[PDB]
Amino acid sequence: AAGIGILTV
Amino acid sequence: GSHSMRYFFTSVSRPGRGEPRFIAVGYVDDTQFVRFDSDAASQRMEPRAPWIEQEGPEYWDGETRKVKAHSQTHRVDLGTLRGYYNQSEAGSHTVQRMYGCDVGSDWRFLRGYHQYAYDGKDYIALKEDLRSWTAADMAAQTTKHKWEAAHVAEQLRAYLEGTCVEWLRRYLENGKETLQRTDAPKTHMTHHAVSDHEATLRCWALSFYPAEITLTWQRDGEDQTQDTELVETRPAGDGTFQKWAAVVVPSGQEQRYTCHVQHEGLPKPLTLRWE
Amino acid sequence: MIQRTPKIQVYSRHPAENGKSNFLNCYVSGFHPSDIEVDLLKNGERIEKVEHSDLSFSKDWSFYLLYYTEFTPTEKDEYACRVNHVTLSQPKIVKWDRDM
Ligand code: NA
Repeated sequence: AAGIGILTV
Repeated sequence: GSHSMRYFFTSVSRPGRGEPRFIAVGYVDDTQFVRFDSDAASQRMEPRAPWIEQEGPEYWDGETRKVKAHSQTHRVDLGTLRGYYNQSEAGSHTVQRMYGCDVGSDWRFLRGYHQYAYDGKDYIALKEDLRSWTAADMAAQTTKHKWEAAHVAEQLRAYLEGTCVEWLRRYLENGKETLQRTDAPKTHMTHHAVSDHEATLRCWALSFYPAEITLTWQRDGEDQTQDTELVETRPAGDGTFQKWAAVVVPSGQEQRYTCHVQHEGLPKPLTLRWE
Repeated sequence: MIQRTPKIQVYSRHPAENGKSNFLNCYVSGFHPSDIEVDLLKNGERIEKVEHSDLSFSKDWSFYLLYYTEFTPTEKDEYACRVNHVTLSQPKIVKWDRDM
């Protein structure tokens, strides 16, 4: 399963 | 053997032709199992391996929400990165992100990774400790400051060391037939004259899994790496891989040349000979 | 900007035997950026029933794709893969050679 917590650069 | 789970995301801007193209794929080892394509009709994360199909509606809904969230973030990123590098709209640009976890033969965590590239070059990546960042240039320093202030690494670490490893184990168990197999290479060499005085010797490995393999030529025991043509390991389309290495040699000297094959499926490395 | 040339390989899934169904593959790897045109050709003509893998990339960020179709090899029929990409100044044709 994929991640969460992925923020913009 | 050892195992990995990795997710790969690519976003490509197409200015004046609408929204960026976004593609996500997920792999266990060298076996793909999910995809999402932003241009496709379904707008869903979709199965691409038989053993993931048994996952229930909550799984597919949840993975679809995640992948759409990643798509939206990368859409914003394409704009931000244009600003960071003072780029125009006259051209297309590419963001790539990959992350995941490695485990050893005992299925315990070895290492985790979370890397980002812009236009084919490293941009920012989590270091081995999963607590700090390597930023490749000055623009990526800006992103490092923002990600440090927002404590991004801690959330990623929790995933990579925990959640990632847990789902990898689940997939290894459910897909055991496919994923926990080793297919040893079927090997041979071919010989073809290119003239009356030289021949091509090509060493073949076929029908193997996983994709990791080493093929090398020796002349009297001496490696011939500068004289070897080694092609990229390639998929057969049936879940196995192929690869070849070739040398062009003076006719009559074939017996000096040996090909050497290493693969986790072999009980011992093989040496193939012309005598 | 970085540009990397596709490495193109054209080959069959199984050892080819005339009159036996098989798959013809064109694997393109090592390229950047991702925009690429790939066609399988039979006797110089574009094959219409061609599928491809989902866009993915390698540890060095370069992209790879597999294009494939079911086929039944014969003595006379010639197969190839035609690729265009920003790194190639014209489309590149690689012929299937079953005697490698
Ligand atoms: Na071109």
